[PDB]
Amino acid sequence: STDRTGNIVGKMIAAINAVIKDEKVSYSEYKASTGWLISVGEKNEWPLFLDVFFEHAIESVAAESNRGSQSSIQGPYFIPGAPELSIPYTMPMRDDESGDTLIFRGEVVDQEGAPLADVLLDMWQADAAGEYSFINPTLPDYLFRGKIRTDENGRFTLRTIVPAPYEIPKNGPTGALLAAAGWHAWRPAHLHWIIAKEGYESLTTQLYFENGQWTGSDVANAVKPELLLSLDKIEAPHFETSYKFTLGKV
Amino acid sequence: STDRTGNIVGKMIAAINAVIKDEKVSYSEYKASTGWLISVGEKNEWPLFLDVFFEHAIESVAAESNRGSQSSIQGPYFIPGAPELSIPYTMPMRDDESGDTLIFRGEVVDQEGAPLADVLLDMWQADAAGEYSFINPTLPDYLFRGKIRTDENGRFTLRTIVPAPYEIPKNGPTGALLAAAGWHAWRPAHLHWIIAKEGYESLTTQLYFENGQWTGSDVANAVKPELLLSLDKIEAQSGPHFETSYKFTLGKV
Ligand SMILES: O=C(NO)c1ccccc1
Ligand SMILES: O=C(NO)c1ccccc1
Ligand SMILES: [Fe+3]
Ligand SMILES: [Fe+3]
Ligand SMILES: [Mg+2]
Ligand SMILES: [Mg+2]
Ligand SMILES: [Mg+2]
Repeated sequence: STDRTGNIVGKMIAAINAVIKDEKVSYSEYKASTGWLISVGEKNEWPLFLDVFFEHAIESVAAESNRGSQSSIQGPYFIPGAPELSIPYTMPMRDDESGDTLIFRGEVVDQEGAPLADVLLDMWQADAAGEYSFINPTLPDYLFRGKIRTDENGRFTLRTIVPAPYEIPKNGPTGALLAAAGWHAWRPAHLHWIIAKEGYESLTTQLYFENGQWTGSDVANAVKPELLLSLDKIEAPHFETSYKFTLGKV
Repeated sequence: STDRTGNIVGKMIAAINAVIKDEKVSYSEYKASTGWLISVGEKNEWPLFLDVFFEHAIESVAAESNRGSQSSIQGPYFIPGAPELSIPYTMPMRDDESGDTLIFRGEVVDQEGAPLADVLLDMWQADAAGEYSFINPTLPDYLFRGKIRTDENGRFTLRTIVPAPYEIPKNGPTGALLAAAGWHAWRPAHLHWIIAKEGYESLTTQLYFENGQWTGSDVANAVKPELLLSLDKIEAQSGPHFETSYKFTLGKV
């Protein structure tokens, strides 16, 4: 512990000091950086900042041990206690909710490819303007957050709308850093999932949309090729898609 | 420039991510680190943390452009407004202040080695228990903080006490990290100085004591060999005391 903490923290501090020496970071830049770091804490952006820049690396080590299908970062906007939904499964939406309807057909199987029943899935997403409930408190509580279960056939059908890409807020320290550094502040459109069943290893993941704006260029670096969804446009239009998740036994 | 700040911050982030990958840093470690970072801000320890681990590197690049004598980090405990001391210059001390008496003979010269008169020097130090005024609010305000001036000969004599070495306090996040990484939290004993005169570049520096513990393992990595003082023990009326001499140089603007 003492040995390991020293090793990891020492290497990180050393690497930062090597860049300071290499780039000849100035006192003026140090003072600005001090003010900025203070502002991250004052604006409660530690989880946002860290999950943008570092969670993907943490998650990549964890993923080496994956026993089911492909995983991704959680990100900072999970909220516990999202509503248990009812058939026909519909994400919490307003009567006049903007956006293109999406019907998502899900399957959850084990390592043999056998369906898993009574799997719990938490899903959350941004609305068509790229806003999350609770995070934006002008949205109705629990908008676009819910829990559903699989069938005896390991299946569910879920109606929602296609989320918009998400921008790290420009009026915060993290957004200020991204602007200052000349880096785009966008995540591609995505659906978050936490998938659990007693006796199985849980799966935290994200799904994106093939050729979506920002999918090759995620600020959070959290996309993986296995996690791209293809959409069929259906006339009546709305979009339809499907995905199979895999859980590994404990 | 966006180019420059992106280059610097990009390199830092990549470097931290390489360490995460090589050391297999876990989600549990990431969450503990998140809570730790939050605590740094909640306890107002950003200047302390950064000044412990990073200011030496910043100061070392700054120092390559020095026009005068050797410089060092400022650290986070300077407080403006210290009293102008009166002759014979004596640092603000309590009537029963403990510790060994130190007589410090200073000189300030220009880059030709000629004396500089009316140089203003701000000096601060810890007491014989390793505590700073304001920082530890139970000490009298401006204890061991004072301003003096060089005379016509560029000289001054200052009476004080030998400061103790300092531990970064474990009761805060910076000290908690040092403790958790198995690293000593000590700075060797030192006198801090900000030295200024119109038409000259200011000098920030620290002076340490040759014989002192921690000069080879400063938690802050701010010791430089030009800044080590030698002490002479003087036995004379009544009690032994210590004397030391230093010559500072300022370079013109
Ligand atoms: O939506 C996200 N999922 O990762 C996200 C949002 C902000 C910062 C990091 C991640
Ligand atoms: O030198 C110091 N005296 O204030 C100092 C430097 C870095 C961190 C803590 C203290
Ligand atoms: Fe998200
Ligand atoms: Fe000090
Ligand atoms: Mg796992
Ligand atoms: Mg200079
Ligand atoms: Mg030089």
